[PDB]
Amino acid sequence: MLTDPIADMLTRIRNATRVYKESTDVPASRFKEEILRILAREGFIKGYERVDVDGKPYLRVYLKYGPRRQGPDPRPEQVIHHIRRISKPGRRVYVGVKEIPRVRRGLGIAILSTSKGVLTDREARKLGVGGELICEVW
Amino acid sequence: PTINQLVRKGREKVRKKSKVPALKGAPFRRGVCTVVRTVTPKKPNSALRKVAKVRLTSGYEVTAYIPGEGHNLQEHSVVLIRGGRVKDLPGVRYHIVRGVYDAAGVKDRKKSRSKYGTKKPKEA
RNA sequence: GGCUAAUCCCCCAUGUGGACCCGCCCCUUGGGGUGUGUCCAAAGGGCUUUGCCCGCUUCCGGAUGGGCCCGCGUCCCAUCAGCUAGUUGGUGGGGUAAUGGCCCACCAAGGCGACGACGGGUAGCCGGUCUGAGAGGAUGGCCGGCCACAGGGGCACUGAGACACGGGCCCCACUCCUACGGGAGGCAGCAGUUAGGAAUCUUCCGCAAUGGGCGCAAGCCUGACGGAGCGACGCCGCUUGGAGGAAGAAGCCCUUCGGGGUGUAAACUCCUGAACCCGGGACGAAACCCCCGACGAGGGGACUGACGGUACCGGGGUAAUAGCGCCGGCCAACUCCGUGCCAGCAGCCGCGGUAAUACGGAGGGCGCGAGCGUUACCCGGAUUCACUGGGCGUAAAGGGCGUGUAGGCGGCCUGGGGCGUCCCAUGUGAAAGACCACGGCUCAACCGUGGGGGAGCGUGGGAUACGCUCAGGCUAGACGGUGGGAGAGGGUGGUGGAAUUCCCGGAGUAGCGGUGAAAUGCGCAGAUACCGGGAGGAACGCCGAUGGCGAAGGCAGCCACCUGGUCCACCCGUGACGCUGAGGCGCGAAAGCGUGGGGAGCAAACCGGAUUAGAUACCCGGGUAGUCCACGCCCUAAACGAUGCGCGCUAGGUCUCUGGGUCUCCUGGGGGCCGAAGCUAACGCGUUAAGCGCGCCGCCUGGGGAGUACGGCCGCAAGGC
RNA sequence: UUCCCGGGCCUUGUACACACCGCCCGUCACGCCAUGGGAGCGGGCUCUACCCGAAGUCGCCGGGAGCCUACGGGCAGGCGCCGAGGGUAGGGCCCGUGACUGGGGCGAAGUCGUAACAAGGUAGCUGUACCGGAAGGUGCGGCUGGAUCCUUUCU
RNA sequence: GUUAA
RNA sequence: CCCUACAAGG
Ligand SMILES: NC[C@@H]1O[C@H](O[C@H]2[C@@H](O)[C@H](O[C@@H]3[C@@H](O)[C@H](N)C[C@H](N)[C@H]3O[C@H]3O[C@H](CO)[C@@H](O)[C@H](O)[C@H]3N)O[C@@H]2CO)[C@H](N)[C@@H](O)[C@@H]1O
Ligand SMILES: [K+]
Ligand SMILES: [K+]
Ligand SMILES: [K+]
Ligand SMILES: [K+]
Ligand SMILES: [K+]
Ligand SMILES: [K+]
Ligand SMILES: [K+]
Ligand SMILES: [K+]
Ligand SMILES: [K+]
Ligand SMILES: [K+]
Ligand SMILES: [K+]
Ligand SMILES: [K+]
Ligand SMILES: [K+]
Ligand SMILES: [K+]
Ligand SMILES: [K+]
Ligand SMILES: [K+]
Ligand SMILES: [K+]
Ligand SMILES: [K+]
Ligand SMILES: [K+]
Ligand SMILES: [K+]
Ligand SMILES: [K+]
Ligand SMILES: [K+]
Ligand SMILES: [K+]
Ligand SMILES: [Mg+2]
Ligand SMILES: [Mg+2]
Ligand SMILES: [Mg+2]
Ligand SMILES: [Mg+2]
Ligand SMILES: [Mg+2]
Ligand SMILES: [Mg+2]
Ligand SMILES: [Mg+2]
Ligand SMILES: [Mg+2]
Ligand SMILES: [Mg+2]
Ligand SMILES: [Mg+2]
Ligand SMILES: [Mg+2]
Ligand SMILES: [Mg+2]
Ligand SMILES: [Mg+2]
Ligand SMILES: [Mg+2]
Ligand SMILES: [Mg+2]
Ligand SMILES: [Mg+2]
Ligand SMILES: [Mg+2]
Ligand SMILES: [Mg+2]
Ligand SMILES: [Mg+2]
Ligand SMILES: [Mg+2]
Ligand SMILES: [Mg+2]
Ligand SMILES: [Mg+2]
Ligand SMILES: [Mg+2]
Ligand SMILES: [Mg+2]
Ligand SMILES: [Mg+2]
Ligand SMILES: [Mg+2]
Ligand SMILES: [Mg+2]
Ligand SMILES: [Mg+2]
Ligand SMILES: [Mg+2]
Ligand SMILES: [Mg+2]
Ligand SMILES: [Mg+2]
Ligand SMILES: [Mg+2]
Ligand SMILES: [Mg+2]
Ligand SMILES: [Mg+2]
Ligand SMILES: [Mg+2]
Ligand SMILES: [Mg+2]
Ligand SMILES: [Mg+2]
Ligand SMILES: [Mg+2]
Ligand SMILES: [Mg+2]
Ligand SMILES: [Mg+2]
Ligand SMILES: [Mg+2]
Ligand SMILES: [Mg+2]
Ligand SMILES: [Mg+2]
Ligand SMILES: [Mg+2]
Ligand SMILES: [Mg+2]
Ligand SMILES: [Mg+2]
Ligand SMILES: [Mg+2]
Ligand SMILES: [Mg+2]
Ligand SMILES: [Mg+2]
Ligand SMILES: [Mg+2]
Ligand SMILES: [Mg+2]
Ligand SMILES: [Mg+2]
Ligand SMILES: [Mg+2]
Ligand SMILES: [Mg+2]
Ligand SMILES: [Mg+2]
Ligand SMILES: [Mg+2]
Ligand SMILES: [Mg+2]
Ligand SMILES: [Mg+2]
Ligand SMILES: [Mg+2]
Ligand SMILES: [Mg+2]
Ligand SMILES: [Mg+2]
Ligand SMILES: [Mg+2]
Ligand SMILES: [Mg+2]
Ligand SMILES: [Mg+2]
Ligand SMILES: [Mg+2]
Ligand SMILES: [Mg+2]
Ligand SMILES: [Mg+2]
Ligand SMILES: [Mg+2]
Ligand SMILES: [Mg+2]
Ligand SMILES: [Mg+2]
Ligand SMILES: [Mg+2]
Ligand SMILES: [Mg+2]
Ligand SMILES: [Mg+2]
Ligand SMILES: [Mg+2]
Ligand SMILES: [Mg+2]
Ligand SMILES: [Mg+2]
Ligand SMILES: [Mg+2]
Ligand SMILES: [Mg+2]
Ligand SMILES: [Mg+2]
Ligand SMILES: [Mg+2]
Ligand SMILES: [Mg+2]
Ligand SMILES: [Mg+2]
Ligand SMILES: [Mg+2]
Ligand SMILES: [Mg+2]
Ligand SMILES: [Mg+2]
Ligand SMILES: [Mg+2]
Ligand SMILES: [Mg+2]
Ligand SMILES: [Mg+2]
Ligand SMILES: [Mg+2]
Ligand SMILES: [Mg+2]
Ligand SMILES: [Mg+2]
Ligand SMILES: [Mg+2]
Ligand SMILES: [Mg+2]
Ligand SMILES: [Mg+2]
Ligand SMILES: [Mg+2]
Ligand SMILES: [Mg+2]
Ligand SMILES: [Mg+2]
Ligand SMILES: [Mg+2]
Ligand SMILES: [Mg+2]
Ligand SMILES: [Mg+2]
Ligand SMILES: [Mg+2]
Ligand SMILES: [Mg+2]
Ligand SMILES: [Mg+2]
Ligand SMILES: [Mg+2]
Ligand SMILES: [Mg+2]
Ligand SMILES: [Mg+2]
Ligand SMILES: [Mg+2]
Ligand SMILES: [Mg+2]
Ligand SMILES: [Mg+2]
Ligand SMILES: [Mg+2]
Ligand SMILES: [Mg+2]
Ligand SMILES: [Mg+2]
Ligand SMILES: [Mg+2]
Ligand SMILES: [Mg+2]
Ligand SMILES: [Mg+2]
Ligand SMILES: [Mg+2]
Ligand SMILES: [Mg+2]
Ligand SMILES: [Mg+2]
Ligand SMILES: [Mg+2]
Ligand SMILES: [Mg+2]
Ligand SMILES: [Mg+2]
Ligand SMILES: [Mg+2]
Ligand SMILES: [Mg+2]
Ligand SMILES: [Mg+2]
Ligand SMILES: [Mg+2]
Repeated sequence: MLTDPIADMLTRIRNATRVYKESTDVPASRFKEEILRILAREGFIKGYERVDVDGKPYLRVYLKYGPRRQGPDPRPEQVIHHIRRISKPGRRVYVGVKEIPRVRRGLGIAILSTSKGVLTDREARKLGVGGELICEVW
Repeated sequence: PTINQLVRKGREKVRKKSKVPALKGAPFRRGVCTVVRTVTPKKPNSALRKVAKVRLTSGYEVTAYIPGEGHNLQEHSVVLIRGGRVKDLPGVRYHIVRGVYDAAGVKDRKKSRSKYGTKKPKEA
């Protein structure tokens, strides 16, 4: 049994992108799907989709990467350079709207789960609400 | 350590020990000379370093250095201690202030005079 | 003992009203109303004297001040773990303005504690202050708020208010006065003395201003306060001069003796004028009071300045204090002489041993300047207790292993609630300070006015993604079923062969043994070597592996019984039943301890032989404990992978043990090696992670002192934690 | 070409690096300093039991014992509970001293050997146990953090 | 035997 | 002061 299904997903993604996999599967859950929605919308991933692995519900996350590169080590730059869990079981992180961080001067994002739904730090600031600071990406 | 452990035990603010028990953490302390000895430095060095055993008003009896070339201290010279050890004399952690009490200021001193307690000589 | 006044005390009356008992109503803890009964008021004085002023009585309300209560927050030690009899609650009283074990009678047996009670140590707490990018750390002097105390301890009286710093009573210590019976006293008010200390001021002026007490007022009191004095203690403003001036006096320092430096610095010329000296001379002060008016509004009038003949103005007017630290690196600034591991320097690194940029002096230089250094202390740098923001294979650090208690943490779907969380509004957030703006002292320091702040907590309303809780569902985690498997896993009993030792018999004879070489030793009481028999103890050769099993310690001949773990298959049942785990409990190599037994071989100690300069050793000959068994202790370790447990994720190749399958090979569990990505100070690690992540536990925080001392707990002890 | 002396190349261990004529351990001697245990000896705190108990509030009495009285009652006075403090006995705790006594830190060039680092010359380390001027030696078990295929200390 | 280069 | 700046020796 996982202790942080969210952290699990951020890692499955982190580990996969690191070996340039085309896609990667993660145990399904609405909340998790909602986070995926934003990653897609934000262009961190090509997108995702429900799928059934051996009868159980998963979520194929289609990863993105830059172009092949020059010199030695032609591996492409990452779209998702950094994906880190903030709030965690036994150290949940909550923020009021005036406390929502600005990831890399805007170049990156923050994902909070508010009572108005899961939102990017901008979406949250816009709707004027705070919530649980789930993670950060860039 | 986990956050839970931090909640359970927290961190420990560690305090520092004084390098100078001149009690009241007074900047100086008065005392009387019990013994006026001479001492040999450690390893790298060699010389007859001048030290004094002082019985403090703080109830302590510590050895203090007698800086400078001069020096007129005897077994009853009343003097003021200040703290400042001597890298060469293990155990010597204080300096006797020259120019105060029975401690004469170094005579003929013409440079760092304010240390060594030496008044300004007339120039002409 | 006697006399006497009042705004002193008392009785009677009046009763607006109020208090109390009982009833009813409203309201909801003792709030408000109402009815009967009862109980309760008072002080006079002044005059500009037929009417005003000061004041008195009762009641309701306001205002200010305060008491008590509750939530939350508030240092270190667990080497303080159990604390409690007014203790916890009850009923009825006492007490108070008032609730309450606040106090008492009686009844009950409770209350508190690892979310740290109890005990010990330290300490007045805030607004703030200092530091810091922040988070935070440190702090609580001055000023403002609250508390507490008034030589130490207890106590009440008076009063609206005190259990009262300059009131009272008692005890104690101390001082002083005593005709010795007995008395007086309390600067932690201002100033001053003395003691202690490194260290902290005038026995000042004034009540003019602000503020306070009493008075109708005049006014009286006010060491509160407003000022002056002393101390570079701090901060800010100012001076010791400005311009000219030589290819450059002298002196002094270097030198290659040519010259270079101090340096336009001085001298000297001119200019301005800190000090000082005259003359003027404040603001802070207009009220109270008085007259008009109406003792109101409004309008007039008079008195009053400690600071101080000070500030500030105007006139005149002298060129007129500079010191201290430092100069090897860090760190800005170099030469000569003296000295010779001396004398001495030193924040850390270090410097001095006869050419020292480091000592001491000098010349020169750097820094800051009425200061400059030193010592002490706080924050910083120190992400060096790491929340922001660290770690544990070899650097300090994984607990010797397990079981599992509290606790922390928790898979997928739906619904309720709305505790956490988020949002709006609103109350609170004193002043000062901090920040910004503007303004007042010529500036500044200092000061004034204005602006802007927020966290936190209260209240009302709202949201429901996540965490929580309740309710229902699920099957991917977990557990179970059925069928199979491999294993030195554990416990008990039995049993087999090899070898050593010993005893017995045979045979046989001169040595054997041991070493580098020897000797001790053993042998003619016949040893060694050889054959046969017997007894006993201990350990299991080959198989055997780089192998297997176990949580670790650890486990190996063979057989039986009893018993733990684990792996695979089939997807059969349960339906989140999970992970971790402080403390507890159990296990725990060897050595060691107790009681009893055993004792072949080995062997601490020890007895000897050698070796050696010695030889309390290494080599050789003996040999006790012990090594073995039962039972009970001990609880350690290089108890090691020097790597806590679980889970998910991230190339492969190769060897191997064990299982399943359509059996080149595929799939699962385990054991190794090399390697993708990645990690690492490196070495290395690398699907058996030291990679990427989540959860929980343990632990580290420079070396020595020291795993010591003390305390506790444990053990028979050794000793362990 | 085994050995002695000097040397070249590869490799390995190392705690050496003015580099084996290196490094380095413990006892002991001399000097300075902090400190543990400690009979006895004094100072203080604290808890328990019993006893004595000022002031004062409160409660009872207040009587043909006192004062006032409008006879209701008041005052004085007496007694009691509580009670600051004190006494005796006992128990714990802390501080000073302390004969004698244990070890420790530190101080260029004193003494004895040579334990460790290279296979350090008997691989080392280790828990325990006994033993010895000292470092150590030996037993049993463990680990690798062990080199490789006569005898001899120092600097 | 100590301390240096 | 002889050794090398010393310790120790003469
Ligand atoms: N401070 C050292 C501690 O005590 C012991 O060491 C001490 C003694 O063993 C040692 O003594 C040495 C001696 O071993 C060596 N063979 C000769 C030397 N002269 C002595 O030296 C000692 O004494 C002289 C005066 O005589 C002092 O000048 C010197 O500083 C001092 N260390 O000196 C130490 C005294 O400071 C431990 N072995 C050591 O591990 C521990 O840390
Ligand atoms: K009535
Ligand atoms: K009132
Ligand atoms: K109140
Ligand atoms: K009661
Ligand atoms: K504080
Ligand atoms: K504070
Ligand atoms: K008027
Ligand atoms: K003038
Ligand atoms: K001049
Ligand atoms: K010379
Ligand atoms: K110099
Ligand atoms: K510091
Ligand atoms: K350990
Ligand atoms: K243990
Ligand atoms: K809901
Ligand atoms: K089985
Ligand atoms: K013989
Ligand atoms: K094996
Ligand atoms: K025995
Ligand atoms: K590397
Ligand atoms: K102990
Ligand atoms: K005991
Ligand atoms: K040969
Ligand atoms: Mg993550
Ligand atoms: Mg990331
Ligand atoms: Mg912290
Ligand atoms: Mg030296
Ligand atoms: Mg110092
Ligand atoms: Mg009379
Ligand atoms: Mg009368
Ligand atoms: Mg009256
Ligand atoms: Mg009435
Ligand atoms: Mg009426
Ligand atoms: Mg009511
Ligand atoms: Mg009523
Ligand atoms: Mg009525
Ligand atoms: Mg009446
Ligand atoms: Mg009551
Ligand atoms: Mg009452
Ligand atoms: Mg009580
Ligand atoms: Mg306490
Ligand atoms: Mg105090
Ligand atoms: Mg910081
Ligand atoms: Mg104050
Ligand atoms: Mg008091
Ligand atoms: Mg006093
Ligand atoms: Mg008193
Ligand atoms: Mg008192
Ligand atoms: Mg009083
Ligand atoms: Mg007084
Ligand atoms: Mg004095
Ligand atoms: Mg003053
Ligand atoms: Mg006044
Ligand atoms: Mg006044
Ligand atoms: Mg007076
Ligand atoms: Mg004043
Ligand atoms: Mg001063
Ligand atoms: Mg000039
Ligand atoms: Mg004048
Ligand atoms: Mg005026
Ligand atoms: Mg005026
Ligand atoms: Mg007046
Ligand atoms: Mg009139
Ligand atoms: Mg007027
Ligand atoms: Mg002139
Ligand atoms: Mg420089
Ligand atoms: Mg000299
Ligand atoms: Mg100097
Ligand atoms: Mg210097
Ligand atoms: Mg100044
Ligand atoms: Mg810090
Ligand atoms: Mg530190
Ligand atoms: Mg951290
Ligand atoms: Mg670290
Ligand atoms: Mg080590
Ligand atoms: Mg280590
Ligand atoms: Mg372990
Ligand atoms: Mg549990
Ligand atoms: Mg959940
Ligand atoms: Mg839960
Ligand atoms: Mg809520
Ligand atoms: Mg505010
Ligand atoms: Mg607010
Ligand atoms: Mg304010
Ligand atoms: Mg201005
Ligand atoms: Mg303001
Ligand atoms: Mg609210
Ligand atoms: Mg719910
Ligand atoms: Mg459910
Ligand atoms: Mg089912
Ligand atoms: Mg089965
Ligand atoms: Mg077995
Ligand atoms: Mg025979
Ligand atoms: Mg025969
Ligand atoms: Mg013989
Ligand atoms: Mg014969
Ligand atoms: Mg035989
Ligand atoms: Mg036998
Ligand atoms: Mg196994
Ligand atoms: Mg083992
Ligand atoms: Mg099924
Ligand atoms: Mg467990
Ligand atoms: Mg054991
Ligand atoms: Mg044993
Ligand atoms: Mg035994
Ligand atoms: Mg026995
Ligand atoms: Mg033997
Ligand atoms: Mg011999
Ligand atoms: Mg032997
Ligand atoms: Mg091992
Ligand atoms: Mg653990
Ligand atoms: Mg493999
Ligand atoms: Mg495998
Ligand atoms: Mg395999
Ligand atoms: Mg790589
Ligand atoms: Mg590898
Ligand atoms: Mg893992
Ligand atoms: Mg690692
Ligand atoms: Mg530890
Ligand atoms: Mg230690
Ligand atoms: Mg020990
Ligand atoms: Mg031990
Ligand atoms: Mg050779
Ligand atoms: Mg060659
Ligand atoms: Mg070699
Ligand atoms: Mg090397
Ligand atoms: Mg060397
Ligand atoms: Mg009594
Ligand atoms: Mg009484
Ligand atoms: Mg009475
Ligand atoms: Mg008493
Ligand atoms: Mg003692
Ligand atoms: Mg002894
Ligand atoms: Mg010395
Ligand atoms: Mg050895
Ligand atoms: Mg050796
Ligand atoms: Mg050797
Ligand atoms: Mg040997
Ligand atoms: Mg050896
Ligand atoms: Mg041993
Ligand atoms: Mg022996
Ligand atoms: Mg061994
Ligand atoms: Mg080794
Ligand atoms: Mg020898
Ligand atoms: Mg020697
Ligand atoms: Mg040698
Ligand atoms: Mg020697
Ligand atoms: Mg030297």
